[PDB]
Amino acid sequence: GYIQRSNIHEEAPNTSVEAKHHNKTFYDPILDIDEDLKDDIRLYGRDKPDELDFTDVWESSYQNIICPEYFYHFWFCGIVYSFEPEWTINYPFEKGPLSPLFRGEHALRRYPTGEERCIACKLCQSACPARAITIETEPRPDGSRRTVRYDIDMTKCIYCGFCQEACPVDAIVEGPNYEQTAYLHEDLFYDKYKLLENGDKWEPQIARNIEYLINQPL
Amino acid sequence: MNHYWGSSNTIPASSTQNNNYFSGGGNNVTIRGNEIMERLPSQTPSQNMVQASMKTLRFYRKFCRLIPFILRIHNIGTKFTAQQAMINFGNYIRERNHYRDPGLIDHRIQLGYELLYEAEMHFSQHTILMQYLSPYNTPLSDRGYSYLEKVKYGNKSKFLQGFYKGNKPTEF
Amino acid sequence: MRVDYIVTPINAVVSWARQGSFWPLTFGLACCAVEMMHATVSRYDFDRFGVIFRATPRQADLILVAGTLTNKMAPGLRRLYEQTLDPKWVLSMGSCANGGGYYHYSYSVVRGCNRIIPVDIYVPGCPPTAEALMFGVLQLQKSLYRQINEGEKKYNKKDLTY
Amino acid sequence: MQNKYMQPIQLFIVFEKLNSKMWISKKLNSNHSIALIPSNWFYSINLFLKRELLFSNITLIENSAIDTISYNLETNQNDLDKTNIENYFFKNKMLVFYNYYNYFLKSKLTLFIILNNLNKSIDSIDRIFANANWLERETSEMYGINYKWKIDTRKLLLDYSKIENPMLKEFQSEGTQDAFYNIFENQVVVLKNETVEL
Amino acid sequence: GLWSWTINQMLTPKFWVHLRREGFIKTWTRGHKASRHAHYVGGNRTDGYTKQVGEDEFGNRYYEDFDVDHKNQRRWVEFSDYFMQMWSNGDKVPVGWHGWLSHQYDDFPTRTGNSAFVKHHYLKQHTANLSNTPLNHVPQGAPQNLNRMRFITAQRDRSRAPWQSPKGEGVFQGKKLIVASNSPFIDDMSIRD
Amino acid sequence: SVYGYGISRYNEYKRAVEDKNYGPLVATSMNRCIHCTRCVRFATQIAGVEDLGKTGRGKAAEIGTYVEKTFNTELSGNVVDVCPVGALTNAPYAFTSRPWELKSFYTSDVFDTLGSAIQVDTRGPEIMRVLPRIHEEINEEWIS
Amino acid sequence: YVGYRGRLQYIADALKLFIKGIVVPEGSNKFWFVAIPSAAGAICYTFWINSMWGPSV
Amino acid sequence: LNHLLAVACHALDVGSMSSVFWAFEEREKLMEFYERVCGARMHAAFYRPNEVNLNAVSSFLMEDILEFSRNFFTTLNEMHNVLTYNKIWKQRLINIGTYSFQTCLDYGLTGVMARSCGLKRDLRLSKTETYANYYYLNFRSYTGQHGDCYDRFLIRMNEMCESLNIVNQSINKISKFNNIVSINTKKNILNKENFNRQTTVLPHLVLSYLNKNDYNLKNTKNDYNSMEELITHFKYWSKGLKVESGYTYQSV
Amino acid sequence: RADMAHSPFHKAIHDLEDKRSKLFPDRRRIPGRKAKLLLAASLL
Ligand SMILES: CCCCCCCCCCCCCCCCCC(=O)OC[C@H](COP(=O)([O-])OCC[N+](C)(C)C)OC(=O)CCCCCCCCCCCCCCCCC
Ligand code: SF4
Ligand code: SF4
Ligand code: SF4
Ligand code: SF4
Ligand code: SF4
Repeated sequence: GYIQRSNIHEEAPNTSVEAKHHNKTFYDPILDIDEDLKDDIRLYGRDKPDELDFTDVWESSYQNIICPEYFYHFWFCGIVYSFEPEWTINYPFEKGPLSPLFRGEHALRRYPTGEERCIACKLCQSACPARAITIETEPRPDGSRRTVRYDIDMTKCIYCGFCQEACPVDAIVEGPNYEQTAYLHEDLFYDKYKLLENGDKWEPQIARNIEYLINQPL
Repeated sequence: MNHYWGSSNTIPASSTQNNNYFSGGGNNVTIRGNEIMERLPSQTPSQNMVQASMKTLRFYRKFCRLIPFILRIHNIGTKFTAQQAMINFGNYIRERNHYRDPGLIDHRIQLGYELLYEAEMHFSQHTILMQYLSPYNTPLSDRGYSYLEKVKYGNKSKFLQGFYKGNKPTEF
Repeated sequence: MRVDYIVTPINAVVSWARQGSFWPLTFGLACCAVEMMHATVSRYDFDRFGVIFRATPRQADLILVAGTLTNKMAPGLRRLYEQTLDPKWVLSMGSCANGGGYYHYSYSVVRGCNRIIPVDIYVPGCPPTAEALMFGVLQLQKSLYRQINEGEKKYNKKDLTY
Repeated sequence: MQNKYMQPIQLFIVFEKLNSKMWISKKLNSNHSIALIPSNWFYSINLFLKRELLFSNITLIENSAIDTISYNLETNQNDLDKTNIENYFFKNKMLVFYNYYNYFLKSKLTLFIILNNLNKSIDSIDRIFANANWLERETSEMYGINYKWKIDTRKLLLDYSKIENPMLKEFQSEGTQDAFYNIFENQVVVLKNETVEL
Repeated sequence: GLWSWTINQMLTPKFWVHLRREGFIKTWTRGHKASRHAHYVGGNRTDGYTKQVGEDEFGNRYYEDFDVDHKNQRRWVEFSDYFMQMWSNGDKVPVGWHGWLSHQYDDFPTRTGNSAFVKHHYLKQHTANLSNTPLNHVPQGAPQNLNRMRFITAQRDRSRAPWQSPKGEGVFQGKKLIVASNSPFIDDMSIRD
Repeated sequence: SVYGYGISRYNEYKRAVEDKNYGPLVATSMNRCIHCTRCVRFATQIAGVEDLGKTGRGKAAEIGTYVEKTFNTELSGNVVDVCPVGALTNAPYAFTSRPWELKSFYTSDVFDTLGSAIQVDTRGPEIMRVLPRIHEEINEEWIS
Repeated sequence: YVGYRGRLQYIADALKLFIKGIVVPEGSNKFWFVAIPSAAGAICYTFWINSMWGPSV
Repeated sequence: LNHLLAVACHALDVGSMSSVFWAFEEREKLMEFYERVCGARMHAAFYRPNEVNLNAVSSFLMEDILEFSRNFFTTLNEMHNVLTYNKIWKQRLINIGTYSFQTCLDYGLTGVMARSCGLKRDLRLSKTETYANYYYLNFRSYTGQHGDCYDRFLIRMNEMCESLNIVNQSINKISKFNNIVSINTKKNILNKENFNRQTTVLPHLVLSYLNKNDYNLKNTKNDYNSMEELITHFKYWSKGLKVESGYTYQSV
Repeated sequence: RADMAHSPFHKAIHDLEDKRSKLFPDRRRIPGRKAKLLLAASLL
């Protein structure tokens, strides 16, 4: 590609018993019997061998009359594979394994003082591949820049996490919650009240996960 | 003829006979064929406007021949008669009269044949394909109509009618 | 008044049965279909809650829209909904079905399957994990169990409904 | 570079009446050659490719078209020379490209054709390569390309009862119609659309 | 719900220990609070029952057993509300217990002492899914909102505020109608000196 | 982004500057100033007012008026367009919008009988800001 | 979960199948459409007479 | 993942009902492996043009991947012994959909189908077309000699096995095997508090060895304590990166 | 070489005879044995 290669042939490793990395029992005479079967012409095309034999006669008679497919597979599947313990996770009473990186329901966070982290920078709005975030901003009477509107269409969202990566104050996050099934299409129109209460309810778990994620680079 | 319109692509009259004895026959013009269409080759290029006009006339003739079958199978015969549907599609073609590029006309004829085949094989929905057969300035025949704006804006010009009725919502 | 003495108990037996055997239609579009098929296999067994898939709409009780709906498919979805036997319920799974989704601004996609057929419940993710799909199906089962007697009738002086 | 490469120059040796314009780039694979081909020789060139030795073991990998009527350099406008292939994207109504792979020579070959007629007419090669049927159908429906001598001209991916070329630059990604259910007709209809904007 | 503890599961030392300590109603209902497996009631072992790792603000109990046949069944919760089969769903698990039960981390909430979770003054309590209830999420302009007009009017007035026309009887000077100005700002140059 | 090294190595305290009040049209964030003198030169040579300057020395020098004085003048907002950084910003146009979510139209002004060539930036049905254009026969580069 | 530990699944399935409301499409023979299932049920509810449980039982 | 789903669904179509339950359980573990690096089970959006989330990859993840490989051998053998030698399976798949290299070229067939028609075409093993460490590993590729459904099925199973082998080779390439031994008695000196005591896999040893300068800068400066990095973050997430004009074609 | 014998990339190189015996079959299938046995037994 971008380098030179004087010798393209990769030579096999040293086969001497004196060598340090000699691997005995790599080749098994019982198992490795490919020399017996490699000369068969049936493995190379539609052609037939020069001479058929009574071994083939016996094999065909066994296959056609005994019909082993009804006892080989039946036993070997049914009994043995039924002996194995089950794999089911009892969903109402157990949960499947997640990670702190799991992308679930969106939430808006606060500082430990109770102040909003979001400063209406609109980076999350432009980061959204689905155009699901709409933001409008006015100066709050105390002077700080805050959103007068921050809403996300959860029926447009693809749950990709580009917005939580774009946020420079960790204001918008995707929480661990996934049980957000709704009965109305209007219940999935998330406004600032919904995201704020989601953040105020899920703050401990989100804080723990974000703490671990922050400590990972450190 | 190895084509969907071939003279041998007719549905047999009976299970043991293509037609009555002593002869053969079948209908392939006013109804669909026996086998499905598997390929639709390109129209032979037209070197001048005469060939393009002939192609348009022949496509319109095929469409007119297929109208009653489409109306029956799509249950749209009460909205308009066969002649009304032909006249509406002729209005469409007349609105496409100003064309003067033969290659563009060949492309349009290919598309028209494709849409006609879609209509005659239940590929499209009747409420969707009726957009080509609907009248331009007349109500449909399967329902009543309102003539309120005819009475109030009787002798008023088109501008006044479009001024009294706005072009945008008024709440916002 | 006296008819309720028979109707009110029997109602439960009618609901329980249809809550115990809730057969959805075998129909999957795009990749919420793959997620749903994951939700059907042994890790999350719908067969635990008596949910088994039937291939024809005449034997189906729940229509599960689980993928993108294009303008080419809307009449087919409408026909499939109309051809299911009553009573029936509709579950909308994933963003492409709940709304436009990742293709909301496209020229050939229906902006939500509820523009064509009524929807009973929406599952938001893209894709919603098998956890969330099972949650939504269980919620729908409980709702349709309770849906036969929601207290619509008034009680007279004998504590009897109408 | 660091591999054996040779231009596909025999193609223009056999077709003695054609100009030769070829490019190689480090943005492509080191065995990928791009050439410019006139439209009125495309069918004969594909006929030669399909059967000539050291070309016969070839397959058609991809086909598509570029709407260059709105192609503009956005940065570094002063770093363009007369040898840049993008220099052929100006003033040209349409472009069509085909990509093949040759197993004997282990090479990628891309051919570019400039369409400068308003009807966008070009001969089809689906009678030579069986790939070109669906590929050319999709290209024709997306970009309005008029393919002549084609096996099948029907629409491939677009909706029934509609005529449009959504991949042209003039087309807005939201289209012009929306599909709704109509209670008064108990079936789905299409209406002029009003859409949200971000 | 008969035989929450089967006969084979009974006669086990675990069952008698649980009955002696916890009682009958608590022991019997453990088969109804969780319905994982017949042999799993009270824990997979037989010498004793699994100690609960914790409890809940709504009464749910959380256990972790390391002797389960499959790795995924290590941790589970028994709910305080078990009225019917197919009654308790997965949205009833609170925040820290959600992460513990989904194996995100190995920390779990504690009532008292050194906690691994923040306890701020603005935190709200976990609520279950409130859809299909009178307390669902309503957009500010949706028809379900009784105060939808205040939101609609403000959005309209952001870019086009209508002029308030005079109403009722007014004062006339010829043909001009006299009203007081609506400016909240002060014309200080007419009062200054 | 285009010409710099792309990463930093400065790891000390930066200087901090207290903000000044110039009036309801110009907002000041003087930590962002790069001492480019564009505002001083615009005020002296274009606006004709002599209220701006550079006081101090070295890194601690500051741009602006020495005393608490408003930047009251016509063509005042133009100085914002001159300043390359967010040191001086359009105070009415504070925090409301971002450049990428605006559509622009070319038109002419009617507030004064000079038909100033202007650019109107809108977001949906709301007009968000007005900027000057280049004509060289009307308003040069500037608007009132 | 239908009953306790799934002890009534068949009962629930049978009751739901009773509850479901059948519709006969147009273009089909209604008499035959309803009569073939009746004949099939009558035939299938006869197999139990061709059974043997011990000698001459 | 893909070959598991394909084989299971093909068996389900043919009539083997149970095999789909197994491949879906064994592809749940790979979905968990996705979820542990990006937080999603299907749509990762993981690969980036010039950025790699190095912190998302830990040594504890590779050991679980090796465990999965060891058990995937057994699950693949379980699927093997109900399909491969089954008479019904052979009579359903053998000599079905047979084609040669000429059709395989006319219809642009690549991948498993092209290896079944007999053609040796693998982009990973091509000298001029390889990508992402594939050219410097050692694995096998399989071609059929009949061009039918049976060949495709066998090729897919063998490709799954070879994928296991490639994963093992990569983990070995990011592993630290040799240790420090005592000068006398040739006895190993294992660390007590170092992270390398927990496991032999260090997924950052090659990167830190060669690109030490870039490793240091990335681990010290972010958009919270550097002006250049904050400007880069803002431009990247507001307008995106700028790409110089040109045409490219890239295949995988 | 990781795909050929005696490769230094391989790790399990020392005496693993017991594990190799336990994990893998120790007898070779011989054609006709089952056929002849089953046919003769069925006839008898
Ligand atoms: C006709 C198609 C080809 C038939 C091939 C031979 C079929 C042999 C029988 C297979 C089973 C289906 C037949 C039974 C159901 C339909 C009855 C029928 O054909 O009626 C036609 C006859 C005549 O059909 P018709 O009334 O529609 O015809 C009107 C007259 N012409 C022909 C001019 C239009 O029906 C009647 O006379 C009225 C309905 C009587 C139905 C009585 C039986 C109902 C089913 C009871 C259960 C089955 C019997 C008991 C169980 C079995 C024995 C243990
Ligand atoms: S990305 Fe973060 S800081 Fe920016 S507008 Fe959004 S929530 Fe606010
Ligand atoms: S997760 Fe992705 S699609 Fe969803 S709101 Fe955030 S950026 Fe948009
Ligand atoms: S909502 Fe998303 S994940 Fe679901 S089917 Fe649609 S595209 Fe696939
Ligand atoms: S334009 Fe800005 S950086 Fe330049 S001198 Fe003025 S306040 Fe400073
Ligand atoms: S946007 Fe400009 S003036 Fe504002 S802080 Fe960033 S780089 Fe400086």
